[PDB]
Amino acid sequence: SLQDPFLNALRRERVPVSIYLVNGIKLQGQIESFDQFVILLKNTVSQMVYKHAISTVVPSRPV
Amino acid sequence: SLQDPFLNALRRERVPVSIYLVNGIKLQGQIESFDQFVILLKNTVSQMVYKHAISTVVPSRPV
Amino acid sequence: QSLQDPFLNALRRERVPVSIYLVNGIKLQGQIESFDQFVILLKNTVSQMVYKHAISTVVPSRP
Amino acid sequence: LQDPFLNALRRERVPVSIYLVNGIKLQGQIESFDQFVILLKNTVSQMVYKHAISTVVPSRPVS
Amino acid sequence: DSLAPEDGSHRPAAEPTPPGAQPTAPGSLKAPDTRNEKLNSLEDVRKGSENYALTTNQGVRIADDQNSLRAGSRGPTLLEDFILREKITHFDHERIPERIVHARGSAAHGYFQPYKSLSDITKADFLSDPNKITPVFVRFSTVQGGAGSADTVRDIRGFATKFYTEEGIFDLVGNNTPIFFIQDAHKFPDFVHAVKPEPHWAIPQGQSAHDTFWDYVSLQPETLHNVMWAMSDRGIPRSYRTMEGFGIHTFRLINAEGKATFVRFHWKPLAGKASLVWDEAQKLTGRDPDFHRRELWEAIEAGDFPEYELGFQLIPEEDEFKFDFDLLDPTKLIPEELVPVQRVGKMVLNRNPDNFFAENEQAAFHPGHIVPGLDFTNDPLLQGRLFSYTDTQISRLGGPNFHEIPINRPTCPYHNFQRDGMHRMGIDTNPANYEPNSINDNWPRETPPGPKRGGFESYQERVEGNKVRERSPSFGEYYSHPRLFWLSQTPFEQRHIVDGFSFELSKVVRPYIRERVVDQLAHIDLTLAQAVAKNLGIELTDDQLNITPPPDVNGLKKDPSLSLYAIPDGDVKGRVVAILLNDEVRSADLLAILKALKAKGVHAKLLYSRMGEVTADDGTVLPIAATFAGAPSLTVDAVIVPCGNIADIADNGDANYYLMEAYKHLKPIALAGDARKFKATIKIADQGEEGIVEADSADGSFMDELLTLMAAHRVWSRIPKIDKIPA
Amino acid sequence: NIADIADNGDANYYLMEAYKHLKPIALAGDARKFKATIKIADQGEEGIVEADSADGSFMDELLTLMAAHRVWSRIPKIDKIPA
Amino acid sequence: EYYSHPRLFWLSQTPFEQRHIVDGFSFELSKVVRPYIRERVVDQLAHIDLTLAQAVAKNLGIELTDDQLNITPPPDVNGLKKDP
Ligand code: HEM
Repeated sequence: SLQDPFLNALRRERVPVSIYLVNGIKLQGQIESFDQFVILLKNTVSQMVYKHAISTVVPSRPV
Repeated sequence: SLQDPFLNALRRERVPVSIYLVNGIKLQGQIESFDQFVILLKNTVSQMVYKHAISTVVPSRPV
Repeated sequence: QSLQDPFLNALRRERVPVSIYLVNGIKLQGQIESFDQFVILLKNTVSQMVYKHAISTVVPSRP
Repeated sequence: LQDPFLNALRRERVPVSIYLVNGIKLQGQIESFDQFVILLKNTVSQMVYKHAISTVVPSRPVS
Repeated sequence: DSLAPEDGSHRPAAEPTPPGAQPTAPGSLKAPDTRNEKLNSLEDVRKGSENYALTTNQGVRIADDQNSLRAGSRGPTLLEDFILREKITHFDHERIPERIVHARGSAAHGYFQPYKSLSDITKADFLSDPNKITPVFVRFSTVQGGAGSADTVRDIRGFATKFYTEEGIFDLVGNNTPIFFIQDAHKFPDFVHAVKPEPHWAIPQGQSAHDTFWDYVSLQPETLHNVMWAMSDRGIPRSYRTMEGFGIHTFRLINAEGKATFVRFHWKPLAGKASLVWDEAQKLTGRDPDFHRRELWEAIEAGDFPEYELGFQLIPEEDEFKFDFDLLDPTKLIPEELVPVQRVGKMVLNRNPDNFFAENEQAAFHPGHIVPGLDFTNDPLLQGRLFSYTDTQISRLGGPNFHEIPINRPTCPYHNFQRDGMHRMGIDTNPANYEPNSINDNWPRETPPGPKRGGFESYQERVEGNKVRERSPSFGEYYSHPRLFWLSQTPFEQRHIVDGFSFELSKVVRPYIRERVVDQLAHIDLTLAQAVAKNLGIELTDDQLNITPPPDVNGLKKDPSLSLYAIPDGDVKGRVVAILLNDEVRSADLLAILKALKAKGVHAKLLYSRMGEVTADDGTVLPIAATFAGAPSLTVDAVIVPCGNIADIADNGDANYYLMEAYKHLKPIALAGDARKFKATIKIADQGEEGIVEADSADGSFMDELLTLMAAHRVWSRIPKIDKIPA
Repeated sequence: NIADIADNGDANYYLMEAYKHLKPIALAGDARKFKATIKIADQGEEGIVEADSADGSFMDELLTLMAAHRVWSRIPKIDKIPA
Repeated sequence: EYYSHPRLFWLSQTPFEQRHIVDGFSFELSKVVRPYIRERVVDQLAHIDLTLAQAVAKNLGIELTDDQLNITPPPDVNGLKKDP
């Protein structure tokens, strides 16, 4: 699986990212956690993001 | 896995959340309980939110 | 621990009017006639069948 | 079929147009893939989910 | 030997930089890379200046721009001095009429894009494709005050967006509340005169706290709903970035099959909701009356683009009558509990203008500039507005040709048979100026209506009734909306509303007006009327005490969308913190402070008793951005006071009061090491207190507690404790 | 009833601001307890008119301060007050 | 001639009036963002009166140089040392 090696990278590197939703909203922050169903996105608070609602992940710099 | 502790604390702590859905609507209130598939959000009435329709769950403050 | 079945049963049993917001944002009104694992029968003036994968939220018109 | 087709685009390193479910058209080259995601390159490498992809269009024919 | 400094410190960096960092600058020089089709279309009318000769408007180079031409070094000025006459003349005629209303206003460029095609519900080309980027120009504003009035007044805010679409300009001309003051446009001027300064003496400026406004209110309870919002913290926003925006009227969406859907438009602030408090707002009008215009400008230079999400309330045609108020009544809101707001797309405001007069002042917004895919309803306030916004341009912007003024120019084609205004720019080559015409083969041609790229055609609404001048009976309800509003508010929000009314009412000189307004409040909620009446020294009577409250609105006992702070969505990116310096700042404190803040996008300004520099304990040189008095707590979200030579500032009137004011206005305060001795002035206990972050030094813990207080915006729990402090 | 206003933030600050802006201040009877906020001595101070009650003397001292417009002599003392 | 009138003005003022003038300049000057401007205005003040320039320059955190400290004050105005 390629999801997780990539997500892990972004997490331990505390790289800022842009999560693009299917509904077309853009989210921002740092990846705090993730599993088969959600991603926790850190900013002021943590927020739970459903991967089924995610269309694209874009890092603020290649890793 | 992650959903459960996250949701569980929001409820147990009675902290106001926002729930952004895939249809571009944003629901708000306190998390009353959940499920394999749904969430109950308390307001004037409780309402049933299908997880497949949620895109992000956003706490109003740290837990 | 299923919640969606008690919740939907209660609604139908009491013949209480509901709002069903679909994944594209559209409001449906009626009473639940009966249901499935996969669909709801919404009795309005005509009995119509609603796919659950297309439902966002279900809203009782009273407690 | 999915893997014969993707690998061909990856190996030939051909420009592709990826249309998403919201209607957005992404562009670039496919660097790698997964059971769940694709990595698309142009300026930055970004991770697209297959559940969010509607159609992949080659800029030119492959076997 | 030229007059610019040798080191080049006259000229700002072409780089996103924080408030205070650099001199501010025209968008095209501060952010030359930011573009869009509108901004590039403006290129033909931009003018640079470097490496050019100073000339008369006719092209003549000027040799001496320091003198009139006179007969002798000490003689009279001669009438043959055309250089002087032109230079003075142009100056002489610089000014054009201010807006009748919303004269005071601040703008920027930007863009919008839809989240998904909307062709199901509307054929509006700009909403047809999420890849379609639409340039916008947005002007936020107050309502009452002149073009040179204050920013942070207790008024309604305007929020106007011009969309430069591919099938014409669409103007979304809204406010920061979801209702209006009045029901029929015929009383527009009456209300506006009532709130505008009084005619005999031109007093007060950007205030509603005078006799005539309340006189009107008291005699027209239709106004009460919006007056409620005005009196709330809604009427004194933190930032144009931190308010909601509303189209107010119900409009129509019209799709390719001709199906009408009713709609009301919303802007939802990605920055979240945040507002000042009165004393802070009022005194800030004095300390920096350009506060909003400034904050907007800087936020943009700083990379903190204001973003808003365009959302629709949609209501099907057959639902027109399901609500127990009238969708066409503009003094009624559609509760989001009954119709939720669906996010549709997003707008980003990512570049300041180059010239404020050129681009802001002259822009013309008008709600009747709509496109195919949209249409009007019979809202009798909207109906009115249609007439006025075209008319008023004729004298504000000098003629019918105002659409030729650069900022107002469409970015799609525009062709017709309209000829000849004042100040006509376009030179028509059409052999014909009329249609039908055979001599140019009838060009340009009518275009039949269609799915996309069609002619405009109005929705063919059935009209049935007689020609009357009569308010719809369905509009005859005044109180249940105010009530709804009020019961949706948090307790501290309600204190503010109370104090809002009490303050305003207290500057109404004729006391019978005070009584009549109280009487109105009695019909909305008795708690509210009691609190206000106490503060004005009025006893509600038995009659008044018994007044039956109005009905729930469609069975609603509250709607959380109507509160600012119900569900805090306060966001720290873009906010600013004051750091109080002493001559001997403990550097590792400060390192950690700025490092933490920077990570969450929070700006700092370092302040002292004077300007220039101070040095850290480790000899890092710390430049001062302004003095304590120069940049009062008013202008910041929190105050941090690091350790060091506290003795330096400990007895300084200004540093102490900085803290006292900050505390009274419920702001977060953070004191490290010996700075904790300042607790004494804020009459805080030694035990601690919620809202005052304190520690031996600034660390991970210290900063996080502070930033978390900031995510709550204000320390509401402090309210009970502030009446004892004298600030 | 000085007790009524004695602990009122606004009444105190009214005096503190007035003092910082060098204005004449006149306190009769128990109102003299407000000297505490303006960090004035018990001895008195030029520019603060004070007495058991308002009489011929009390008013005249005040009006005379007013003919001087402001209490310039106060300047050195105002930087300590935080208003 | 630019300085002797400012000088006349300034020396006619009472000491507290002069504090105000000083604080006037210091306040305004402190909201000039480009500091080289602050310096240039201070330089002008040096030609009017050195007390004045010192007080203002202190408040802006500027050290007058030796050059600046030695600047000759402008003439009396028609032999006037003040005008009440
Ligand atoms: C529905 C409530 C209303 C909203 C949301 C509203 C919004 C505004 C806003 C935001 C501005 C400032 C425009 C700018 O920045 O250029 C404005 C200006 C103006 N409004 Fe109002 N307005 C309302 C009611 C009215 C009514 C009832 C009239 C007259 C019947 C009116 C006539 C004008 C005119 C003539 C101007 C400015 C002159 C011009 O821009 O050409 N508006 N409107």
